[PDB]
This record gives sequence, C-alpha cells and structure tokens, in this order.
Amino acid sequence: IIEIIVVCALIFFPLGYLARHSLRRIRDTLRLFFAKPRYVKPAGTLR
Amino acid sequence: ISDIIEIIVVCALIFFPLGYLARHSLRRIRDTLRLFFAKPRYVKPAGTLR
Amino acid sequence: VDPVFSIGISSLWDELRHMPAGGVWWFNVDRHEDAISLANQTIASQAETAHVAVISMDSDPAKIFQLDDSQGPEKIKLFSMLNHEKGLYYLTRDLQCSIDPHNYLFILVCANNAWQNIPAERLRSWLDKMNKWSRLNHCSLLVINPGNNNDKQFSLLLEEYR
Repeated sequence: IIEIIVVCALIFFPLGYLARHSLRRIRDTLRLFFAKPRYVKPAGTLR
Repeated sequence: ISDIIEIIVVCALIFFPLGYLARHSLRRIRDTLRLFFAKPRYVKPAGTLR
Repeated sequence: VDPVFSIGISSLWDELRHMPAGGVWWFNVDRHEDAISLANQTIASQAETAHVAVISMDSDPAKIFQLDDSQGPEKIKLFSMLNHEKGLYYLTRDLQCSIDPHNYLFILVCANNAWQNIPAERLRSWLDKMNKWSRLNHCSLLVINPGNNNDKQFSLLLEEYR
C-alpha cells in the first residue's frame, strides 16, 4: 500500500539522480547509436 | 493486483523527474542555501584596514 | 597517463614539438602543398598506438593523405567534411557520433583561404568550444590553414592565447 509506494519512491529517487549524473554518458551513447552526421561524413579509415 | 501495478507505475513516473529536477537544480539549491545562512567557517574576515 | 604526440618536424627540440593530449595548437602555412606535406609528415611521425585522424575539405581524403610504410601508426581514420562553416560547427558532434575522442588526435587540413569567411566572434566562440571539448575529452587538435591574408586572424589567435 503506502509503504510499498514509499519504497518504490526511495528506489527511484537515487536511480534518477544517478541517471542524471551519467547525462554525458547517455548523450554520447545515444549519439553513437543513432549516428546522425549532418555535415562531417567519414569517407573511410585508410590503411 | 492490476491497480497495484498501476499505482506503482504512477509513483515511479512521478518520482523520476522529481530526482531529475533535484539533480538538475542541485547547484542552484546549494547556492541559495549558502546565501541564506550556510556556515561561513574557517576563513574569517579580520577587518577593513583603511 | 595520457601520451604526448609529436609534430612532424625533423631535428626539432621537444619543447616546441611535444603536444600533450587535451589542448589545441594552431598552424598556418603559406601554401596548401606545404600543408599537405606537413600533414603527411605528422601522420608518419606518430606512434603505433596513437589515435590520429585527418579531416579535409573539397576533396577525397583517401587519395591525398598517405602513411609511411616503415614508420607511423598502423591505421588512421579518414574523415571528409563539406567546405562550409556548418561542417566545422558540427565537427564535434559528428566525431562524437563517430569516434571516442579520448586519447585521440585531430588533424584538420583546410582548403586554401578556407578560414577567410569565418567572422571574428563566431571564430572565438568556436575556438572556446573546441578548447573546452579538448580539455573534457583529453583530445588534441591541430589545424593547418593555407592562407595569405590571415594577419588579422593571427592577431585574433594571439588575443585568444588562453
């Protein structure tokens, strides 16, 4: 009931705090995944 | 059962941006607290030596 | 911990040659062919484990940038950008989407008089952003600009010595 709701809130508050603390990591990973190069197009790593 | 799951989801949803704004505005909160009284310890002003 | 990179000049003292990771160094050349030769020599003079990449303009980098078969890193990343201000502005985000800049080197060989159309205030803001990004990512950036009327640009670079 109320106790479980408080427990879930206690779980999620530091969870969101850590998620915000890794904001740069999340942004970097998302940019790696989506991969939108608008103007700088890698031609290819040469040997 | 179903209502319990719904309420848990609702609480999680309300509390995620709660901590998001807690971290986002943490610097401003600390600054305001410093402004109010804080605790100006250690370094102490001696006087205005004119 | 972060290794230091070397400029491609033979018989040069390490005081003017060594470059720590996490900063920006600017190089101007009288001729674009001098820029290409210097870029190739810098590529050939780096360590095997060094992460170095080249970005050029108005050409295909695969045919104008080479490596020494006896010295230099095993492989480098080649990147091509449009000859426009937006390419330079987005460079940071594009490389972040492409390469993890930690312990990694940029060599930006621009076209002839490529930095002539960039306004002063925007150039200062871009340089500040590049320096902050270099410090944050511990990445080093080198820019080679073939130009003849960059005296005002040189003065601007002097003013942003910080």
